[PDB]
Order: sequence, then structure tokens, then C-alpha cells
Amino acid sequence: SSLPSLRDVFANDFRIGAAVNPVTIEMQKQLLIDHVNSITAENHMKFEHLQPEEGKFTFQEADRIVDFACSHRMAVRGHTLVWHNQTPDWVFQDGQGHFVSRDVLLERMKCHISTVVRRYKGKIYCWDVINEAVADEGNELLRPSKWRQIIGDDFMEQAFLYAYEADPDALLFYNDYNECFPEKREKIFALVKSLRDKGIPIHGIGMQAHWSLTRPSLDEIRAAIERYASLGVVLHITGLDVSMFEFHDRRTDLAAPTSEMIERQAERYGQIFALFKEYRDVIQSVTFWGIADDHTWLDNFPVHGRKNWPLLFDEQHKPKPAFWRAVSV
Ligand SMILES: O[C@@H]1[C@@H](O)[C@H](O[C@@H]2CO[C@H](F)[C@H](O)[C@H]2O)OC[C@H]1O
Repeated sequence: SSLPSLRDVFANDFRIGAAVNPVTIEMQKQLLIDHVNSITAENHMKFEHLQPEEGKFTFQEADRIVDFACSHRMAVRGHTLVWHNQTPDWVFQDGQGHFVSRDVLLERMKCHISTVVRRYKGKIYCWDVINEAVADEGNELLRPSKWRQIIGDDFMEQAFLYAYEADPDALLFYNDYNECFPEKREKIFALVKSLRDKGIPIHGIGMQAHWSLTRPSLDEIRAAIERYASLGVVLHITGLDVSMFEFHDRRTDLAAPTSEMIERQAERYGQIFALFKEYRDVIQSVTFWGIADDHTWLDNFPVHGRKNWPLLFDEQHKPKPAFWRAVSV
């Protein structure tokens, strides 16, 4: 009751969001009502959860998420239309198991985007149209995917044009992770610059911020913000969490975070939100990929079956030390 509300603390800076599903909306309902003014579907607006078979649309769970958000004056970010994961095999196949043509995959992509975006038009204000198309390793610009293989390299500009036609008032985003490592930052910058230089309706870059205690550095975060902001696009932080484990640290035995971990995490969140506040003119939304440590995808990624403690509230929904530093910047 005397705890500050995240969305009020940052009222003049950016919206505060959380990724949810209908279970976690129930299990974490009071945290959400007390703190966020933005909602993202953690899984139930991905292609496999909206059109699991061709012409079979399953909007029920996404509807419950949107209904919750509208009944509490929360905005909604749509996630996500075209992605190399969580997309059923039928999308790329014909009746005979072969791959479909460029023209056929384009009409399936258009129909999906059209049906999904039209249903939520006027309730969902922005869409992650393309998710994680840039390569995470190597020297090529683009990751391989059936979207890219079948259609060609312009599959992304098609996706953006189809979504703009379906809802020209939505802000359309390119969304990606490890967005602050310099070599991937430059690929993301080059890709988005080239699309905008063609007049493609891409309005925003989504910085997932699946970060650790050490990586990326505050200087890499600042440089990435300024690099993306220089394109004239809107910036959203879309999946923020702060893992207690570096990428090399695949330990399964840890039953509670050390007090060093907890303290470094608090400091890390303080520095991150100070940096965000400083760039309040280009960042308009900060969404955590969860809200409290009783639900996080990091419990099973990248290591199945361990436990992580990445968010501002603990498993009993009490503020962590990180909370106090985050709201005091
Ligand atoms: O439950 C998991 C879900 O949380 C996760 O969502 C992705 C996490 O990394 C980024 F934010 C992606 O763009 C999200 O869609 O991954 C899938 C699911 O198993």
C-alpha cells in the first residue's frame, strides 16, 4: 500500500509492461493491476497458438489476455506475426509434403496477418511483425528460415506492408535479442535502415533485453540505444529480464541466489533504469518478460529444469532489492 507503483514512478518516461498468459494473469493478478499499464502475450499470439491448422483460428486465450488488459486500462503489444520459431509445419508445406512456392507462402502470410491484426485493430496499438530475423552468429546478415528460403530476402518487407494494410494506425516493430552486442547491433541497424530507405512501414525497433548481470555493458546499451534512435524509429524494451547466470554458467544445483547475486542484480537494475530514464525521449515502453520470480521462462532456458530469479519481485510477490533501486533512479 505504501509501495510505489512502477507505472506511476515512470509515468513521464515510458509505459511499464509484463508478458502474461491466462494462467499467470490469475496467479499474478494483483501485481499486474498495481504496477503495469502494458501487456504482452508471452505465447498465445504466436502463429502456432493462433492458427494451429490452416483455417483453424484459436483466438480464445489471446482474447482473455486482451479482455484483461482493456478492463484495466492497459495497452497491449502484439507478439508476434512472422518468426522462425513456434510456427506450424503446414505453413510451408503442400498436401504432398513438399515446400510451397513464394506466391503461396505470401498469401498464407497475408491471410494470417490480415485475420489476426484485423481482429484486434483498435485494441492492440503495436505489433512485433518480424521476430529475430538477423543472424545471432557468423558473418551473414540473416538467420536461415523457411520464410526466407521459400519467399526470398524481401519476405520482411512483405510482412510489414501486409500488417500496415490490415491496420495502418498500428506501430510496426522489428524485434530482436542480443541487440546490444556491437556486431549484431550493426546488422540490426543495417537491416532496419535499408527497409526504411525503401519506405517500408517499420516504425520501431524492439530491444528484447534478455540480459545478464555482466552482459551487455552499460556502454554497449547506451551505444545501441543511440544507434537505433538515430534511425528515427521508436524504441521499446520488450522482454527485459536480468538472469542470475551468464551464458557459460549452466549450473543446475543452485537452490537460491547468493546474496552477492541479489546485490549485484539490484545494482544492475538501478543502472539500467537510470540509463532508460536518461533516454526517455526515444524509449516509450519497458516490458519485462514476466513480473515476479514465480514465473519465468529462464527456469528452463537455456538449461531445462533449474531455477532463475530475474525480475523485480520474488516468488512471494514481494519487492526485491532490485525493485528499490529501479524505482529510485
Ligand atoms: O515460454 C517461452 C516464452 O517465454 C519465450 O518467449 C520468447 C522469449 O524470448 C523472446 F522474448 C522471444 O521473442 C519470445 O517470444 O519463448 C518460447 C516459450 O517456450
